[PDB]
Amino acid sequence: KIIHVTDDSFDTDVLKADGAILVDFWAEWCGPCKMIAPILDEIADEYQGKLTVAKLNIDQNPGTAPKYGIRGIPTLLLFKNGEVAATKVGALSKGQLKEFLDANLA
Repeated sequence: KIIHVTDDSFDTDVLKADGAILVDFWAEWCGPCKMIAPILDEIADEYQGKLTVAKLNIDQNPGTAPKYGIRGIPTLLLFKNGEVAATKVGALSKGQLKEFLDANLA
């Protein structure tokens, strides 16, 4: 359900994707990241059909993050039509994520 993205499949899975894609940039050592992982799993269920959730481990895929000016994690990028539509840095509750999503999905 949650796309496992890599440095090699980013361009095709995200840039050429047709729809709204939410990309989660994390790393095993990033606590705040591990804190919102459960929330993404649930968001994928509540937004099935109008949103696709993907995740990119920066340690294993150290190339993509820099091209998008990502200065730290956790950081979420909402791609729309092949381009960044909205950005969100830091951990957040279930509510803050839904409000952010509802407002930028319309």
